[PDB]
Amino acid sequence: AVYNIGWSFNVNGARGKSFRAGDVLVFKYIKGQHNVVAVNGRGYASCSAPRGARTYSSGQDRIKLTRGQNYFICSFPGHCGGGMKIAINAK
Ligand SMILES: [Cu+]
Repeated sequence: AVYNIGWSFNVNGARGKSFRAGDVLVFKYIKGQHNVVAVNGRGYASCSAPRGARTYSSGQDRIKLTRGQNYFICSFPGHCGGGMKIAINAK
């Protein structure tokens, strides 16, 4: 399935909803104001992207979920600490 995510300080579209491996998340926001970095668990916990992490910056980034945990954060200064981070469990 394909789901739109409201990528902002107050992230919407992920809370209390069920996801499955293979689903496509579409991060929507204004290009240049944020980014989407796919990180690992430790990177998610400390709001810091690990070396080589993949960045998406188009404002309408299509990312497929892999089975298990999928972590994403915005890496601009103050944004992750401001709540721009999500952990999705794709069953
Ligand atoms: Cu951001």
